[PDB]
Amino acid sequence: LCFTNVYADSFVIRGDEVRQIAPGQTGNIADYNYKLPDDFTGCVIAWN
Amino acid sequence: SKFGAISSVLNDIFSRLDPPEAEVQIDRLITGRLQSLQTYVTQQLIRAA
Repeated sequence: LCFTNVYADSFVIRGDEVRQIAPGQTGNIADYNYKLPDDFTGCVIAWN
Repeated sequence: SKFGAISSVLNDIFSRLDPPEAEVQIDRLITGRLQSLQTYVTQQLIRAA
């Protein structure tokens, strides 16, 4: 594929808290620290 | 009519589902109601003829 632009965001969160990193989710991370668009297109990559 | 959705009340499904999951059920409801309106329009056209 081809993309007009790519943005790489990074941060450190709890292991069980990665569930909150997804479109339209609710919670501490999903609301007050990092929120993704509901129609977000991209990839989320996490590891311990 | 539920049209296969968990509930026919949109606020209910909005409250009890996340947007990713609520979208599919809202699409089902939208399709059902649009089809009902299409059928009503077709029947009205036949009656008008």
